[PDB]
Amino acid sequence: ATKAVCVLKGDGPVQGIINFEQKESNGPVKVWGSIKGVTEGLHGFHVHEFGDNTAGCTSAGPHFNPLSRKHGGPKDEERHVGDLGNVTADKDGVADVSIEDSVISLSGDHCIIGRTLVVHEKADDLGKGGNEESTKTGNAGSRLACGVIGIAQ
Amino acid sequence: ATKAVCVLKGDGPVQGIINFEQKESNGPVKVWGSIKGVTEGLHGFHVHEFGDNTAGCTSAGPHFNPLSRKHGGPKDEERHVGDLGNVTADKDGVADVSIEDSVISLSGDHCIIGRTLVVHEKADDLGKGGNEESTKTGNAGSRLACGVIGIAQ
Ligand code: MET
Ligand code: MET
Ligand SMILES: [Cu+2]
Ligand SMILES: [Zn+2]
Ligand SMILES: [Zn+2]
Ligand SMILES: [Zn+2]
Repeated sequence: ATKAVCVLKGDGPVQGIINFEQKESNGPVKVWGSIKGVTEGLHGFHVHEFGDNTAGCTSAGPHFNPLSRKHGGPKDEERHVGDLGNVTADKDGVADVSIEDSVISLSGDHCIIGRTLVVHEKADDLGKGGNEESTKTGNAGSRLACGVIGIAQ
Repeated sequence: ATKAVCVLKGDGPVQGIINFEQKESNGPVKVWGSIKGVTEGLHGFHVHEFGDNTAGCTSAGPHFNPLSRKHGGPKDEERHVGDLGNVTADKDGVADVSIEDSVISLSGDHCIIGRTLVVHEKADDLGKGGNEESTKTGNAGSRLACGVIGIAQ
């Protein structure tokens, strides 16, 4: 069993804690936790390529895309490795996150450790938005909060 | 040509940016950057095991010690992989960091990506302090600032 963790921080405050667990290196990653301080509704949720927060979340770069694919949703074959969909916030501005993903990993070439988890301003259209930007970013807008994914006990 | 980065922050005024570069698999890692808001003098400087900031720097756990050694200085055979010695701050409270180390790596089983870099309250005695804690923590005291080490562009 392999474990990772990420503390999300952004202005608001937007605060999040997200845990990752992978029982076996050829198996799925469960992702769970909570994010508070965001508006009710959908917020895009992705792994970005670099664990660089030197000048904020912008420093993380584009979606983690080791296989050079187009943007999609997590259930799509055509997706970036970092494409984890949306999290959904309630009227209290709390998003409870419960995901299982078979494409991210905590070891090997799809490893997300040392990269940045980002929660976005707007909904991710899952690449179904019918513009060029949909197939790159999902039209999810600015970066509300982020943190580097680290190895956990 | 492998690169990593770490943004150091804490509860108080301590802030830092530290860059890592490793030209060759199993070659030396160059570590450089700056830390401000610390007191004049020595501050212990180590990679801790976990990239976990859930409840701040304490969540990072002990020094990164995959080979089960005693605490030492970076120029010692007997050291933790995470043992990078001290940084030294001037009367300005600024520490300029310029380190080269052959024991840490940015790939493989000595890899520090996804782990935490910590700058301490006090000086690290490099395990020459002659008490038991010297051979464990170097007597460097509390954690003033820390960050998860991320993959950089
Ligand atoms: C079977 S437990 C629910 C799994 C959920 N996908 C998670 O984040 O862990
Ligand atoms: C030859 S350059 C000086 C090495 C120094 N240790 C560094 O971090 O780059
Ligand atoms: Cu994103
Ligand atoms: Zn994407
Ligand atoms: Zn320490
Ligand atoms: Zn040590």
